[PDB]
Amino acid sequence: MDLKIKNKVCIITGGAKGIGYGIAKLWASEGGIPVIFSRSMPKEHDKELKKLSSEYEFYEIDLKNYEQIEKLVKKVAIKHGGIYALVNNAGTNDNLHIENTSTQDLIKSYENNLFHYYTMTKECLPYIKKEQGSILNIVSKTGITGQGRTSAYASAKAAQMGFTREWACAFAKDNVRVNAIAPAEVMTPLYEKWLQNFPNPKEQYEKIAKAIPLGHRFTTIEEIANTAVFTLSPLASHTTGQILMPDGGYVHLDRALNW
Amino acid sequence: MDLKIKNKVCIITGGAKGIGYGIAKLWASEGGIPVIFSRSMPKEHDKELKKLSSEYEFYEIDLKNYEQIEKLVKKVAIKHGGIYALVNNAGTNDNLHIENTSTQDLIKSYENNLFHYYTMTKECLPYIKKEQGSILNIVSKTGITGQGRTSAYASAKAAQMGFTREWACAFAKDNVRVNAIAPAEVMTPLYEKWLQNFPNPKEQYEKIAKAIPLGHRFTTIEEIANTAVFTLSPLASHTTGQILMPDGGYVHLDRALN
Amino acid sequence: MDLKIKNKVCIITGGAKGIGYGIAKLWASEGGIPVIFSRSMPKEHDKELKKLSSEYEFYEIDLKNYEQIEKLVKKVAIKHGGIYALVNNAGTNDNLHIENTSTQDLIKSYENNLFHYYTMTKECLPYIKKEQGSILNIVSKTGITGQGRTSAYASAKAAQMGFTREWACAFAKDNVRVNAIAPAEVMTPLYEKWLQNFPNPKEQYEKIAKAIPLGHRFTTIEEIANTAVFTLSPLASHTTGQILMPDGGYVHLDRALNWD
Amino acid sequence: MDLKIKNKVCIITGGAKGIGYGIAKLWASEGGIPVIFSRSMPKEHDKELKKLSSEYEFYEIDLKNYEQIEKLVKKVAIKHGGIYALVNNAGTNDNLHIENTSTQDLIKSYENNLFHYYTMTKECLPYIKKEQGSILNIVSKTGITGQGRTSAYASAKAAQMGFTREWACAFAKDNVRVNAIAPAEVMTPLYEKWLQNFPNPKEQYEKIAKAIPLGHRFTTIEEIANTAVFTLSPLASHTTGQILMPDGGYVHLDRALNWD
Ligand SMILES: NC(=O)c1ccc[n+]([C@@H]2O[C@H](COP(=O)([O-])OP(=O)(O)OC[C@H]3O[C@@H](n4cnc5c(N)ncnc54)[C@H](OP(=O)(O)O)[C@@H]3O)[C@@H](O)[C@H]2O)c1
Ligand SMILES: NC(=O)c1ccc[n+]([C@@H]2O[C@H](COP(=O)([O-])OP(=O)(O)OC[C@H]3O[C@@H](n4cnc5c(N)ncnc54)[C@H](OP(=O)(O)O)[C@@H]3O)[C@@H](O)[C@H]2O)c1
Ligand SMILES: NC(=O)c1ccc[n+]([C@@H]2O[C@H](COP(=O)([O-])OP(=O)(O)OC[C@H]3O[C@@H](n4cnc5c(N)ncnc54)[C@H](OP(=O)(O)O)[C@@H]3O)[C@@H](O)[C@H]2O)c1
Ligand SMILES: NC(=O)c1ccc[n+]([C@@H]2O[C@H](COP(=O)([O-])OP(=O)(O)OC[C@H]3O[C@@H](n4cnc5c(N)ncnc54)[C@H](OP(=O)(O)O)[C@@H]3O)[C@@H](O)[C@H]2O)c1
Ligand SMILES: [Mg+2]
Ligand SMILES: [Mg+2]
Ligand SMILES: [Mg+2]
Ligand SMILES: [Mg+2]
Repeated sequence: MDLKIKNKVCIITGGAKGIGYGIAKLWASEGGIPVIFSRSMPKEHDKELKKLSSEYEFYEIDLKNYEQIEKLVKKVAIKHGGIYALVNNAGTNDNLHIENTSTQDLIKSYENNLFHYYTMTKECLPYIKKEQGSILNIVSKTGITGQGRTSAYASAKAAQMGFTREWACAFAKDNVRVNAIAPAEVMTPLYEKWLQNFPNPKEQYEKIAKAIPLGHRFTTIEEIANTAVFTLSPLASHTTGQILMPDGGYVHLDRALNW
Repeated sequence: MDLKIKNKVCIITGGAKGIGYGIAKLWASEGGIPVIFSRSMPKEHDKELKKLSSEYEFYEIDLKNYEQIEKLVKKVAIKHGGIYALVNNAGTNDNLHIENTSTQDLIKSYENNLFHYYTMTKECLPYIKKEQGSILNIVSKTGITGQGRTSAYASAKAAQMGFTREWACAFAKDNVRVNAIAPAEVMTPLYEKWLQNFPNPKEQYEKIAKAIPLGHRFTTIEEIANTAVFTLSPLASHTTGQILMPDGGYVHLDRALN
Repeated sequence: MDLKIKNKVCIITGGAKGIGYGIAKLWASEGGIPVIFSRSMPKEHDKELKKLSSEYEFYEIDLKNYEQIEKLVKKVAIKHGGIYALVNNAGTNDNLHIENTSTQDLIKSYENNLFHYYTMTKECLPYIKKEQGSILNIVSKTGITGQGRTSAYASAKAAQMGFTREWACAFAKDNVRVNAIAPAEVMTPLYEKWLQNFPNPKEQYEKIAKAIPLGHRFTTIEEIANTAVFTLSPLASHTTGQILMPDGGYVHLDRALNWD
Repeated sequence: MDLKIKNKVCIITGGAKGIGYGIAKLWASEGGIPVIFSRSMPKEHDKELKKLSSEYEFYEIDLKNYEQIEKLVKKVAIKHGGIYALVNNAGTNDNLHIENTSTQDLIKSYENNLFHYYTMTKECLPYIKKEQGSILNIVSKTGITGQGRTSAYASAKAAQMGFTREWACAFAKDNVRVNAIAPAEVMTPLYEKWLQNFPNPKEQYEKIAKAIPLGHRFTTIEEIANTAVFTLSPLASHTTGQILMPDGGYVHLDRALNWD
């Protein structure tokens, strides 16, 4: 399947690790040019990405400092000539529960998780409308299902769903598609490092994984990436406003399902 | 139908006008005790709520100053002895489009529209858990459907839908119900006045209303209030995590309906 | 709260037991007139309903014989002068799994569970349109979430959700509201008797109920009926096309939700 | 992007024309072997699929005669050695409105549109379980949003959404994925001929198409096929229970959206 993204430029926030890095590698393997906005870039990931795409660039930035975004996006546009797509992906489930988290710390969380989805989109939109491209927001099942001990993250992810539908409305006229991916549980090195923090790592993974209908296993990075990159590409050219769930049946299948 | 809310205390933010005021009246006429947090209270609304409920109170506050909330919720709880329910309703569709609104102005909208939903709920939760009460977030169609030129309002309303599900999860163990109402188009005095600014106020109303399948007309305040007050009451004792749409079919029915 | 349904006629299929009966009692208790279409009517239920409404009627019918519905609906209309509302409620989870149920037996399931939602609505529509009334479909969580061993019941319940949206579209211009209620687990006498057949009825109840976030307990019949009758009443006069879930958080809340 | 479907066998019902034929061509173009169950096969299509896959086969069947399905599916499994995927696609919007369609004609519509989704899945399941493959139901926007003059089609497509969730629950343990595609308006040669019968076919097209936010234009067959074949493929190996909308924003975007 020819995704027709060769030499198309995609900025991926938090594209240095985990899900965002999976999306970047697949974008690169398919001939697109990925540009990573993230706090740091592991040297080995930088090497793999350069090997995949000679035009790849890393821009070091903490996106809580959203005033830096206009200057950085402008550089990207000058260096490469335009921007086709944006993946808003940088975020952290910081498990801030309402009963013990101040409103001030909620706002701090929105700085780390939410505001730059707006700012990145705002500054990329001039260029993405030119190329009739794509915006993709990585949200989370928690914005839909809740979880119970993570008010700051749940509302930020739901807000990003609202942004998805709002921007799909705003730029349908422009042939710019806006979609979101809501993963449930995706195995990343950070996740594995968080499980290994447990007295019984296997038991703890099993507690989570047994609630996932398709295989009692976490979604892989590659599985999120495949759906993300397909959705970004011209091959999804009538898909917009979609909250997509490659999630093993987590959100939609009977909660009592077991085997 | 006996709603079983005689003397139950409900705080209603933005409850001085429009939708929230309709909820306060109904809450009161069914025997509940409404407590209004809002920027100001029209004299005539203050007189009407006092006739409906001798224990009703108005607390003047701009909820962008969310640090005032802890003190005010503690006062309510000391005066009446507790709090059964909270309606987070204060908000403004401020039509802030992403392409011409700064990120600083996005955050100012969230001060006006979003953060106090969290803070109000935070400070009421100890009392509402005590009474195994109800929290109701008034959200908006736009958080689900989008609109096109109101990025700050759509994300905030969608965020409030996430709060609704998150809190329903957090407090199911406590027998606290958390739901939302997503109105589409609701006729208020202030909506009527915005329409009246138009050279042709009727044409502008009809332009909007024709999109509404059930009757080509706006939802009334009473219609939002009936569903809100029923949903808050003990008669909806197994309803939680719901986003309710008393919206004339706006969100769900074929867009091409005519 | 005044629901404004005094002397309004509502036909409730399967109104003789379970959820439908709880809906019939509340309708009558709030001043409405319930008309029950069901296979049989327990004597003690006929007595309670008669005490709640002097004009309540029972019509004995098995709704797989959908050709009988036109004549039955016509007699109701002549007797009472009209019909304000219809509750399509009669149905059975027959646990017909695709891998060992024939297509023929799927169709028989639809005769029992599905076709009469259409025929009842068809024959009631002329009267409900005259009174700008209300149609309510009792569906199921399984139509949305699936279950795994009940193909016939899940597709029938999902079909009824499509009927709900389609008829809400069709009759919005007539000011006829059409909605649905999707219960999850509702404690009925038949549910309790089903549980009492297990080696350990309490432990089987708790196995099912543990998955219900709000109170680890079944929804009650009253809880369903309250949301039903409110939604039918003129007080929900801008509510249509809705699939309502008074279900304890079953459909929408995080599947991993866990509290002791 | 390597879909990893080389030599995988997919049966596509109604795959002779329109959406199903676009899915068949792309399946073959990506190395899969398509098998079409349909009423008839245009010569020009049989030639194009034969050119694309030397193992492609057509089986003439009117899927209302669902008893024929077992023998046909068994023939496919012997000939090709197995079946990896099934696309349930055959169907017709017959615009049967409740107020002038009998229950008997509703049931006839289900024979044309619904029952064979069940029978095809039932008979294909042993083979698809063996290959841990995929089932894809083509449904319709109308099963979600209603339309207003087509009760039989809206309920059938909603029932297929129920089947999608129910089968996804039933076979997750077997690593069998079950999803659905809900198109809104898709331009097919048959849709174009239908538009051409109008006094002003361009005006009628634009009346329908102006409600589609993304581009004021119908979805293409290619657009449906691409999402279909990706979702069927092993590259969507954690996607199940999904109702997917490649529909230009038809279902989810603000009904009042208006530009130019
Ligand atoms: N993994 C899951 O199970 C799961 C489930 C649902 C949703 N998600 C979503 O997936 C997205 C990516 O998460 P992940 O699981 O891939 O986590 P991850 O492995 O920690 O990767 C996140 C990346 O984003 C970067 N980042 C985060 N916040 C940033 C900020 N304010 N400025 C700059 N860089 C930032 C991180 O940088 P450093 O680590 O170097 O600071 C890291 O490179 C998130 O939006 C999350 O909501 C993940
Ligand atoms: N009306 C509709 O068609 C519609 C549609 C969808 C959603 N909604 C939702 O309904 C809710 C109420 O809207 P409405 O139409 O009833 O508006 P409204 O008639 O203008 O009333 C809003 C009330 O909230 C108050 N308020 C707003 N922000 C506040 C703040 N930061 N602090 C204190 N008070 C504040 C206003 O006070 P002042 O005016 O005195 O400042 C006013 O009393 C909103 O959350 C909105 O999202 C309404
Ligand atoms: N209870 C739950 O947990 C639950 C959960 C989700 C959805 N629901 C839905 O709620 C509705 C009512 O179920 P329920 O739990 O109240 O069941 P129930 O206690 O068995 O009551 C059903 C009533 O409907 C009657 N009935 C069923 N099929 C009929 C037919 N073809 N013709 C005439 N009468 C018929 C039954 O009569 P006989 O018993 O005399 O045959 C019985 O009186 C059903 O549509 C079901 O799908 C229930
Ligand atoms: N096109 C749209 O705008 C649209 C929108 C939403 C959903 N859909 C869905 O997409 C699917 C395909 O429709 P389409 O638009 O591609 O229609 P189409 O162009 O008419 O193609 C339908 C194909 O299926 C065949 N077929 C239908 N019923 C059959 C039966 N009982 N037995 C055997 N073959 C049968 C037809 O055969 P003959 O024509 O030779 O009889 C034809 O080859 C349908 O399930 C429909 O619900 C389409
Ligand atoms: Mg920085
Ligand atoms: Mg103040
Ligand atoms: Mg009979
Ligand atoms: Mg045949």
